Amino acid sequence: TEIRVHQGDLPNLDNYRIDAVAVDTETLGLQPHRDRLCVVQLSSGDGTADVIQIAKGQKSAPNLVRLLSDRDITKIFHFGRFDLAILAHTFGVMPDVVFCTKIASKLTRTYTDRHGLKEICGELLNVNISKQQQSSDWAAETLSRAQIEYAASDVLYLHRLKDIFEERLKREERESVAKACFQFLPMRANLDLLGWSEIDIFAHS
Amino acid sequence: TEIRVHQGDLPNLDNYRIDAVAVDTETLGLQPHRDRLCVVQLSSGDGTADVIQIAKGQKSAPNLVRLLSDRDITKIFHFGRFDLAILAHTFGVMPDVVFCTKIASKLTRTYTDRHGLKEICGELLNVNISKQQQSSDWAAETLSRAQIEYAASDVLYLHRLKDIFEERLKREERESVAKACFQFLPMRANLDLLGWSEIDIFAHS
Amino acid sequence: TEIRVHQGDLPNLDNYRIDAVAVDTETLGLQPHRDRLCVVQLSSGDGTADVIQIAKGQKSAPNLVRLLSDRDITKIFHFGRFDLAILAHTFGVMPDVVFCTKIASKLTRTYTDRHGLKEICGELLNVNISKQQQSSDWAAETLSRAQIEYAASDVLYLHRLKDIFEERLKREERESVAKACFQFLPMRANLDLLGWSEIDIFAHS
Amino acid sequence: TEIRVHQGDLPNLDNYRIDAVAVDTETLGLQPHRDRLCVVQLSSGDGTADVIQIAKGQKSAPNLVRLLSDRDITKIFHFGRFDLAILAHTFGVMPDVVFCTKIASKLTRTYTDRHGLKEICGELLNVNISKQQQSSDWAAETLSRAQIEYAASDVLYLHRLKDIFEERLKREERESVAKACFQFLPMRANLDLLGWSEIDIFAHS
Amino acid sequence: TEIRVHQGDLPNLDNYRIDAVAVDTETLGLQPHRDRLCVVQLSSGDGTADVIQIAKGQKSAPNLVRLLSDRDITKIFHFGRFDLAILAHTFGVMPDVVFCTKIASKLTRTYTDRHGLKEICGELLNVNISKQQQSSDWAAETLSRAQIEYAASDVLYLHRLKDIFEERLKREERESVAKACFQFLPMRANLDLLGWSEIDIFAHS
Amino acid sequence: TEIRVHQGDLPNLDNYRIDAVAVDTETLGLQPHRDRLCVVQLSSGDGTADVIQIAKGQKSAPNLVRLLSDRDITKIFHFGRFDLAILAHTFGVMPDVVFCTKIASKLTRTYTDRHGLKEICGELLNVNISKQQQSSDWAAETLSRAQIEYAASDVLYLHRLKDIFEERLKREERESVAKACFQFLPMRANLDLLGWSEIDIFAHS
Amino acid sequence: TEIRVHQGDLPNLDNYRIDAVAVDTETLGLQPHRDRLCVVQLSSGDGTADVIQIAKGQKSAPNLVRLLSDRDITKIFHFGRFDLAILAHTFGVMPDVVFCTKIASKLTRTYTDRHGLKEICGELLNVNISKQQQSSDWAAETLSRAQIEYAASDVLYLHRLKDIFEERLKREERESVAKACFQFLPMRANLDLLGWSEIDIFAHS
Amino acid sequence: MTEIRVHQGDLPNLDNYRIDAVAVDTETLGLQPHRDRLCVVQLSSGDGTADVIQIAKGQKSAPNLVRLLSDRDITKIFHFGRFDLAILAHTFGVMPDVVFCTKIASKLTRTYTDRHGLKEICGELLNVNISKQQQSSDWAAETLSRAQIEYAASDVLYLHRLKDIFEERLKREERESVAKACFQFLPMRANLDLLGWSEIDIFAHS
Ligand SMILES: Nc1nc2c(ncn2[C@@H]2O[C@H](COP(=O)(O)O)[C@@H](O)[C@H]2O)c(=O)[nH]1
Ligand SMILES: Nc1nc2c(ncn2[C@@H]2O[C@H](COP(=O)(O)O)[C@@H](O)[C@H]2O)c(=O)[nH]1
Ligand SMILES: Nc1nc2c(ncn2[C@@H]2O[C@H](COP(=O)(O)O)[C@@H](O)[C@H]2O)c(=O)[nH]1
Ligand SMILES: Nc1nc2c(ncn2[C@@H]2O[C@H](COP(=O)(O)O)[C@@H](O)[C@H]2O)c(=O)[nH]1
Ligand SMILES: Nc1nc2c(ncn2[C@@H]2O[C@H](COP(=O)(O)O)[C@@H](O)[C@H]2O)c(=O)[nH]1
Ligand SMILES: Nc1nc2c(ncn2[C@@H]2O[C@H](COP(=O)(O)O)[C@@H](O)[C@H]2O)c(=O)[nH]1
Ligand SMILES: Nc1nc2c(ncn2[C@@H]2O[C@H](COP(=O)(O)O)[C@@H](O)[C@H]2O)c(=O)[nH]1
Ligand SMILES: Nc1nc2c(ncn2[C@@H]2O[C@H](COP(=O)(O)O)[C@@H](O)[C@H]2O)c(=O)[nH]1
Ligand SMILES: Nc1nc2c(ncn2[C@@H]2O[C@H](COP(=O)(O)O)[C@@H](O)[C@H]2O)c(=O)[nH]1
Ligand SMILES: Nc1nc2c(ncn2[C@@H]2O[C@H](COP(=O)(O)O)[C@@H](O)[C@H]2O)c(=O)[nH]1
Ligand SMILES: Nc1nc2c(ncn2[C@@H]2O[C@H](COP(=O)(O)O)[C@@H](O)[C@H]2O)c(=O)[nH]1
Ligand SMILES: Nc1nc2c(ncn2[C@@H]2O[C@H](COP(=O)(O)O)[C@@H](O)[C@H]2O)c(=O)[nH]1
Ligand SMILES: Nc1nc2c(ncn2[C@@H]2O[C@H](COP(=O)(O)O)[C@@H](O)[C@H]2O)c(=O)[nH]1
Ligand SMILES: Nc1nc2c(ncn2[C@@H]2O[C@H](COP(=O)(O)O)[C@@H](O)[C@H]2O)c(=O)[nH]1
Ligand SMILES: Nc1nc2c(ncn2[C@@H]2O[C@H](COP(=O)(O)O)[C@@H](O)[C@H]2O)c(=O)[nH]1
Ligand SMILES: Nc1nc2c(ncn2[C@@H]2O[C@H](COP(=O)(O)O)[C@@H](O)[C@H]2O)c(=O)[nH]1
Ligand SMILES: [Mg+2]
Ligand SMILES: [Mg+2]
Ligand SMILES: [Mg+2]
Ligand SMILES: [Mg+2]
Ligand SMILES: [Mg+2]
Ligand SMILES: [Mg+2]
Ligand SMILES: [Mg+2]
Ligand SMILES: [Mg+2]
Ligand SMILES: [Mg+2]
Ligand SMILES: [Mg+2]
Ligand SMILES: [Mg+2]
Ligand SMILES: [Mg+2]
Ligand SMILES: [Mg+2]
Ligand SMILES: [Mg+2]
Ligand SMILES: [Mg+2]
Ligand SMILES: [Mg+2]
Repeated sequence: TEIRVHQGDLPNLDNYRIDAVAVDTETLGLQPHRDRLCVVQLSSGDGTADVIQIAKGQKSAPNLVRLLSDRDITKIFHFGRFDLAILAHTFGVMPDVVFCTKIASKLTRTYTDRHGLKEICGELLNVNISKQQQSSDWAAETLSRAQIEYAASDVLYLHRLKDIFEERLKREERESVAKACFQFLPMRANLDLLGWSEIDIFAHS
Repeated sequence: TEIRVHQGDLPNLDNYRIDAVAVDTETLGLQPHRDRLCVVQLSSGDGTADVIQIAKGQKSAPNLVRLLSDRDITKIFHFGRFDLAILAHTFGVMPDVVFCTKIASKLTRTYTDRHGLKEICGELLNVNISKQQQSSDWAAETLSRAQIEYAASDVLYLHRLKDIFEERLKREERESVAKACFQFLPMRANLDLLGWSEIDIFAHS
Repeated sequence: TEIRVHQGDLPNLDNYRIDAVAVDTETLGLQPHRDRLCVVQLSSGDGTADVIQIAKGQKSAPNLVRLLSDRDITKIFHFGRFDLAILAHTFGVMPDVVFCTKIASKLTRTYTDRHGLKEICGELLNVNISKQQQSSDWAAETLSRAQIEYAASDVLYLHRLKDIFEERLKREERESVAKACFQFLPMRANLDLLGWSEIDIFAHS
Repeated sequence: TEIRVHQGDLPNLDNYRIDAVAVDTETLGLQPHRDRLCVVQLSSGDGTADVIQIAKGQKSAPNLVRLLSDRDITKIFHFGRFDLAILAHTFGVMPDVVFCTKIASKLTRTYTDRHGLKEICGELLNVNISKQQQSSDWAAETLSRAQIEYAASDVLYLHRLKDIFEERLKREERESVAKACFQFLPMRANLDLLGWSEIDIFAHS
Repeated sequence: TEIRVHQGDLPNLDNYRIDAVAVDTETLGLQPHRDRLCVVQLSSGDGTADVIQIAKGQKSAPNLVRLLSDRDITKIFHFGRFDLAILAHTFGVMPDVVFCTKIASKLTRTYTDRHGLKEICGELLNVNISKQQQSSDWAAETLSRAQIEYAASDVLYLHRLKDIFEERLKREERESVAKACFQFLPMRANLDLLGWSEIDIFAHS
Repeated sequence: TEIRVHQGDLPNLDNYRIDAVAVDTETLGLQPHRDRLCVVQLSSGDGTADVIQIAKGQKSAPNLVRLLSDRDITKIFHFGRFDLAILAHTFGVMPDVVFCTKIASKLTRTYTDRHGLKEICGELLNVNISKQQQSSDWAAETLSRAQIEYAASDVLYLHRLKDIFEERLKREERESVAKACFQFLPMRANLDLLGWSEIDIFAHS
Repeated sequence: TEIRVHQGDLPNLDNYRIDAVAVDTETLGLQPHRDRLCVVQLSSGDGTADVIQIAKGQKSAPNLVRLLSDRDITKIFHFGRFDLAILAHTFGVMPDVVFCTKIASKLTRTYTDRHGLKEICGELLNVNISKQQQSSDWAAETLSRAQIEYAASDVLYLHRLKDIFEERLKREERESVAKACFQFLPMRANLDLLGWSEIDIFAHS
Repeated sequence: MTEIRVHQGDLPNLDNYRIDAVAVDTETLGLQPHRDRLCVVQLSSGDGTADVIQIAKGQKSAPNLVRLLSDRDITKIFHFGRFDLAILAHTFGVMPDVVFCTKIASKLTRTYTDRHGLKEICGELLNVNISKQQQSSDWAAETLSRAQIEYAASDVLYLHRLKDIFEERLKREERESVAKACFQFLPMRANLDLLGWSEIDIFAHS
């Protein structure tokens, strides 16, 4: 599978004149106010990926952010709640047309309690995802080949996953439920940035 | 406190030609598929209330449901997640223009972890709510005077509470956050009815 | 006020030619293999009670046991799971026609999570039960007046509670459910005596 | 080895003129009000199995339901609490002559705390059960061969387990205990459907 | 009423030519290696008490220690596990003829789960113990009158408790059980001093 | 009680030519990145207090900040870990000569596990602190009298508590331990601001 | 490894004219009042073992009990708290001269938290113990070869462990501590049988 | 199978430790210094060799080792030094006050994980596999096994390399002064443990 590695930004959007784009990020951790965005990965669904190294203190990624703000393009994530938070924190733009495979799994894979990307890829696609590079130094000046291949593999399958989940959402008649969850997801990420990351805002207590 | 007690439905909407109505419910418990709607309470905010006794197996309430369907009329609840579920389950209409004082409290009363109606009324209004009649037989053929007064007092204050929360939401610049939460609330209630009542659909796990 | 205090057994069944008898016990604790039966209390529901001091090592009580054996007489308990175990363990007979007000509460008072005898008397009868003497030396040769009145008060109201609960079970169409629970309750008590007291036999784990 | 796959129902009862039938189900999850019945599996104990695909929306399965309601045929389950609830919810008939290998294990295999089907088959029968297909799309129009073999294996051994457990129940003199448990189990499943699925109805609290 | 306050040690043992002496201690906390012994209290059971202030760094108290070493006098404590440890740690002598009212309560008051001194005095003696001064500066040069009265109250009643507990231990035939617990209790206190204070040495894990 | 209420800053330092100043803050909550500083309170120990209302968005307070950075003036706090973080976060200066009565309590009141300000003032000074205004709108344009008196109450006694705690630290020879804890406290507060507020940095895990 | 299997009792004591005997039991579970003694295993330390099948209802085993009652012979167990309980419950004699390798491990292997027999055998002897047969039907009429070898292996090594543990206890100067623990252990087992099996009798609460 | 010098009681001299930083670890009979004695002290200069020092029961002095511990010009490197500092100070009466802890360093830099054990850190940063099998063993044995000795040495052979990497990360994320304050308080943290506060986060609200 072809992986294109970039510094800072995509050089252009030639490969992203499409209706939906798979998005993932790597960071120094789970706390966007502390842990910087280090890598953004994209795939058009054609078996190739773009891996974009983000510099310390980088405030701009023009072509990437054009995709993120384009209401005609659905941004596909796995657990987008996190990626939306770090992307909006880093570049100041909250994507608002999204699809999340973790939310979709929670709404359709009711026969299991494991909604991780690895389990979903294994079941739906007979694809083995390795999480070994997940805990590595994503801020390294030069990413290792293992790191680059891991980062790319997290976006290579989200299109195929979205297609299968859309089928299940239609079959079980939960399309409008999923859509409302995806519509609120960017606000759920904003709530995390604002200080409510540990609070289920809809809970009784 | 004037309290108009009705059987089944409001006689007409003469007292509710208004832009926002306070709504509450009494039931036989917290599980809408098991525990029937017993009472619906309404207030226009003029210090009076309508207490509507709902019969076992009752399927319609035309005037009430017209109110719940009116996009021009904001339905105010305290923890509307529950009331929206039981009203939609009982009469078949999910209100879609709502305001919840519990969500508003969680977004503004950041200096406490107590977001109950009693606490909010004591703090914001120096008004003492008693919960003694909360655990009583709300399916009784004839409600007691104590029950009627308790049921009415849960809607008598929601207009004033909402006015104060709107002030705080404006002060701390959280108006669009609250709006997104209220927009998703009916679907959060629907998710409860559909079987996800114990699941934070947005959580990692 | 009329509390008849007996040593060992009822003198006769003259006061219990009735359809249902309220039963309760006091012990040295919650473990029937260690904690002996100390007192058995009985009421016909007429506002009087019979309090029977059971001696250490007592193996028989023919009149009481005739009541417990009599299929035409329903034995009413609050949380009979306990009283059935210690009665069967002490006298060798397991009553098989029973009504439990705690199980009835759990099947009807779905609007609360408190199903203790004190809360139920307070809510259903506006009758105030004290538990101050519950923790006392029930094996003392001479029971105190406080002890005797406490023991009597635990049976004086079970008829009235059963009457209200049977209406509720009829209103919510759960009579057959309650009956099955009461039918298994003697076996749930045997399960406790046999060594499964800490196991919900129907749980997945 | 020999698995007969059917759409909708058994074609007739020619293979089930027997004293006891092994039964199992596959579903979209553990909540019958949300998660539909997808497969019912049957075995006469002769080392063959019938695997019946249940359509979305299917309200009748007349031959299967004849078996389920025939009081002269014991239905054998592993953790029948679940299967009874989904079968009664789907087709409206609660089987009432049952044997549950999980309850029987909890009454006899007191030397272990593991009462799952895989653990019981390994110990009692030296049969290796794989649970890999347990979390799969049981609503798929075409079940995979691995799904079909998994579903069949859950009923192929229940007669042999029952025979062994009956020997242990007799040896430890717990036959009447188990019988009472099996007699209540259909009402325990009914309690689950009615809204008490999280409540041990016999517990103190 | 009569409380004799001493610096360092009793002047003599003239008041303690008796079969049993009540003993208690006050400290700066629960960790004997950090928190010094501040006060030792004694009573003969005649309704008077001796309150002995222990100085920082004090290593001997010959009269007190002669009492504690005397095999012919039973030392009565409430929860002697603690007192034994700080006494042995401070003066180098571990008493080995003891009675503990907390252990005795746990072997006899099986009808409650509260085995604190206040609860036991309330139930068995109708005596009100206040623990208000328990958290106070016990190392103060001058103990307050409330501290002095509190420290004495902790030994004034132990003989009367021991007498009641010995009757219960006899009635329930647990005298040899209790004797074995008391015999091990000095070694349990030693175990705490040696570093096993958080470990139940007899537990499986 | 003379309470001087100010907008924005002290008008001058004429009352704070002293070696130690008592400091406290009120906020909209416990998260300094979300919850703004609303009130700063100061006392010289003379039984009077200054209560300074801090405006939304206020970036400087030159007289208050002069005291905070003055290395010759010890800043006394109760649980200064919090106040230090919100003061540094708001005005940009981390005080580094501090005394915390909560840390001092944990190092000296080893005979209790309650180290809150209310409990400490009760025990050490016989002063009753009310917490009723703690959960109130500290951002209000006009503070109520009850709010103002509460805010002043949290600084009026800190000098007296520090004097007592210093006596105890000397008595138990923990002065250098206390000093090292106070020296690290500003870095502990910084760690909180940087994103480690939920982490004990010195724990094994 | 020679393993002598017997029905009911040792035929004679010819192999046990020794100072110390290794003892273990197998049962139907961990609750002596419910789960019967099925097997008793003995070793003299010579690398051979005796495995004694205990029949259901068996009330005597004279030669075995002679060994258990003999104060000149130390009975070695691993976690004898359990074996002492079930032996005394079954044959009515509590062994009173014992050594427990789990208590010894807890007093000497302070560099670990794993005190199970497998861990101890592997570390101290480089001997691999398998627990695969631990959960099997020990009441089976004919024990499997695997069961017989498992049962023997639990006593084959206890002499060698005791010798090492005694060396550690001497080295760390804990011999009198261990001896007091061993002296109390039969009463600890008695406490279990009498109803205190879930209670640390020496705990504060 | 590296060069491991085994000594009884103390280093014979300081010839191998005229350096600015020394890697330090200990083995004991357990985690409670008042009960569980110091049994082994291990040292490395970072050159791929280690000294393993058996401490006798009751041993009160270790002059050469303690000279290193109190030398303010030498940084003592530990993994989770909170523990080693407590047992060393309890045994020989000197608390080292110039230290670097790789566990604190990991908690301040490897924010992308929740696993800060030495085995994980060595695997990730150095592709070095550490075995913990000998951790639970009789460290007070008169003669240590070969496996024990190699385990003890391996716990110090890599700390210099870890410290170098962590110092780069601390610089990169601008947390050097944060780390320095943590290391300066760590000896007092270990002292608090000895004094009776081992179970208490002294900076917590409750
Ligand atoms: N602290 C912590 N961070 C994680 C964990 N899992 C992932 N991360 C962080 O969050 C990012 C998520 O990336 P992904 O999981 O898509 O590889 C990682 O680059 C890593 O920095 C975890 O379990 N703990
Ligand atoms: N917010 C949050 N993220 C987690 C948690 N556990 C794992 N993660 C991270 O969230 C991402 C998605 O996890 P997955 O859904 O693939 O298990 C991964 O980077 C994973 O390491 C958690 O408990 N909370
Ligand atoms: N089971 C249960 N039901 C409650 C509880 N609190 C409130 N409810 C139910 O919720 C309904 C509405 O609550 P309310 O508006 O009275 O606060 C009540 O009529 C009552 O049936 C509770 O704590 N437990
Ligand atoms: N869903 C849910 N409702 C609760 C819970 N606890 C209390 N309630 C009910 O929810 C309603 C609102 O609670 P409040 O916010 O007034 O405390 C009341 O009827 C209260 O009894 C809970 O844990 N879950
Ligand atoms: N240990 C313990 N025993 C109790 C408790 N409550 C009741 N008991 C025991 O169980 C008996 C039940 O009697 P009742 O609750 O009807 O008064 C009492 O006589 C007493 O011996 C309890 O909370 N703890
Ligand atoms: N079996 C059992 N009984 C309890 C428990 N807690 C309290 N009890 C006792 O059970 C009896 C019934 O309590 P009630 O139903 O009146 O709350 C009382 O004696 C009470 O003290 C418990 O957790 N388990
Ligand atoms: N959510 C969830 N569903 C399960 C789990 N295990 C089994 N199921 C559901 O229960 C059905 C029956 O389980 P089975 O008989 O295959 O063990 C399965 O088809 C599946 O839908 C589980 O762990 N979680
Ligand atoms: N109700 C319930 N079902 C469970 C739970 N855990 C597993 N199950 C499912 O229930 C079924 C019982 O199978 P077992 O675990 O007894 O072999 C399986 O489908 C299993 O996955 C649980 O905690 N509760
Ligand atoms: N840390 C702490 N120490 C206590 C507590 N209760 C009692 N103590 C200490 O233990 C000593 C025992 O005294 P007594 O409880 O007999 O008055 C007291 O002097 C006090 O130092 C407690 O709850 N926490
Ligand atoms: N170990 C321990 N001792 C306590 C605790 N609380 C009080 N104590 C001590 O135990 C004795 C009596 O406690 P009581 O049984 O009255 O609660 C007193 O010496 C008291 O200081 C505790 O939580 N743990
Ligand atoms: N969320 C929350 N905030 C608190 C709590 N206690 C105090 N605060 C906040 O912390 C500030 C500290 O004020 P103080 O505790 O000194 O009165 C308060 O003004 C309030 O905003 C609490 O328990 N929960
Ligand atoms: N950081 C933190 N502060 C708390 C917590 N609980 C209460 N507080 C607040 O911290 C302040 C000091 O608490 P105090 O020591 O006076 O109890 C008060 O404002 C109190 O409400 C907590 O769990 N964590
Ligand atoms: N219920 C249960 N029983 C056990 C367990 N482990 C051992 N047993 C029982 O305890 C007896 C003695 O254990 P063993 O000496 O073989 O380790 C066994 O024969 C078995 O009946 C367990 O984990 N759970
Ligand atoms: N009483 C008790 N026994 C246990 C527990 N866990 C395991 N056992 C059983 O106790 C015996 C000794 O366990 P070991 O010390 O070898 O781990 C084994 O038969 C084991 O299965 C437990 O938590 N409590
Ligand atoms: N009790 C206990 N002690 C440990 C544990 N891990 C390490 N130790 C002790 O701590 C010492 C130092 O650990 P090391 O530096 O070998 O990792 C060991 O020699 C051992 O005594 C543990 O998990 N539990
Ligand atoms: N204080 C403490 N030490 C531990 C704990 N768990 C493991 N240790 C020991 O602390 C040392 C460091 O562990 P590591 O950081 O390498 O996981 C090892 O000797 C390890 O065995 C714990 O929970 N607390
Ligand atoms: Mg990701
Ligand atoms: Mg990724
Ligand atoms: Mg309501
Ligand atoms: Mg209401
Ligand atoms: Mg009762
Ligand atoms: Mg009673
Ligand atoms: Mg199944
Ligand atoms: Mg199945
Ligand atoms: Mg005391
Ligand atoms: Mg005292
Ligand atoms: Mg404050
Ligand atoms: Mg304050
Ligand atoms: Mg064993
Ligand atoms: Mg064994
Ligand atoms: Mg170490
Ligand atoms: Mg080591």
